[PDB]
Amino acid sequence: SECVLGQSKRVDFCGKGYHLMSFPQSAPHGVVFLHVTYVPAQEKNFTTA
Amino acid sequence: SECVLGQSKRVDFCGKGYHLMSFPQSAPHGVVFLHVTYVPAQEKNFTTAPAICHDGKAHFPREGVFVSNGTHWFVTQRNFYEPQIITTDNTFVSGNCDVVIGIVNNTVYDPLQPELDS
Amino acid sequence: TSGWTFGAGAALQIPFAMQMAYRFNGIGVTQNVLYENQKLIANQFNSAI
Repeated sequence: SECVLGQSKRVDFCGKGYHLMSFPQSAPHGVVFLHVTYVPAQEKNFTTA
Repeated sequence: SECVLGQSKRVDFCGKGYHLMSFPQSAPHGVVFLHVTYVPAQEKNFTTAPAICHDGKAHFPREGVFVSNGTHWFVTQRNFYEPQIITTDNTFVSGNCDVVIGIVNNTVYDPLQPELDS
Repeated sequence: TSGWTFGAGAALQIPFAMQMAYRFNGIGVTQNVLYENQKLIANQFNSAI
């Protein structure tokens, strides 16, 4: 309901990272979710105020 | 806690559709929730573009989406058709528009121009 | 084809690039970056799959 039919703000619910979309996949007596998550990659120090 | 005491953002948790509010109702050995939700009703096909070219700069909607009736272009809300003229207030600029894919040429109206004339 | 719209009511068509832009705005990232890096983002998604 939340990961597939919408975008979830819950942390680590639809995978780890910033959830974007999820794709269900049927499995014998189970289900499989492919959570697509935005992940920051390259940091850089800056001075902030 | 999440449906009655607040507006839940979770999908299909406090009823199907965009949740607005809920009303509890006592039941024998149970509880009944009346989830009030917002549901889009009537659709209309529109031509849309990711951005717009005005002076070699890409324009994107601050909030909403670019839509186009048969002839003209407008920026409207994402969940309700309220077209408006493409203005500098409605859109924000970013680089040049030889990078975006599918951009469409159009004029971006300037609210300052009419008042500057007077 | 319809993003999250079909889960909350009638399904509304939308280009997948614009749907991903909607996701990017949802996670707090400006949508313009998606259009600026669409090729790279699609390549990353395909590689992840």
